[PDB]
Amino acid sequence: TEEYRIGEIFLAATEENKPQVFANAEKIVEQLKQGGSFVAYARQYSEASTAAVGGDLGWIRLAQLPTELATTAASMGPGQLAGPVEIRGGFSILYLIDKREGHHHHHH
Repeated sequence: TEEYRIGEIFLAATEENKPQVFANAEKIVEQLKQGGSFVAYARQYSEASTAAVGGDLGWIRLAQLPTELATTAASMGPGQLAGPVEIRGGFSILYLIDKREGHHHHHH
């Protein structure tokens, strides 16, 4: 019943350019782990339509994510960064902003 508030920075890459784009993504992860604003980096680097909103995907269920990201998100601890994670069209960096669960809504 878990729902996840996830932030994402997506960098597109053809198979030929993947190693290079992975390098670019890793440098971003390094800056984020050292304190950089996820929103700022997402607005500057994300190639997904959510870039403008700081990469915030809002509250989502894991089935909404591609397998690679869903399985990564399932093991993440709150407030942590993950990636870069390879997906068919490139690489994604994830940020677990919030998390909630429970079979009953009136319990929050």
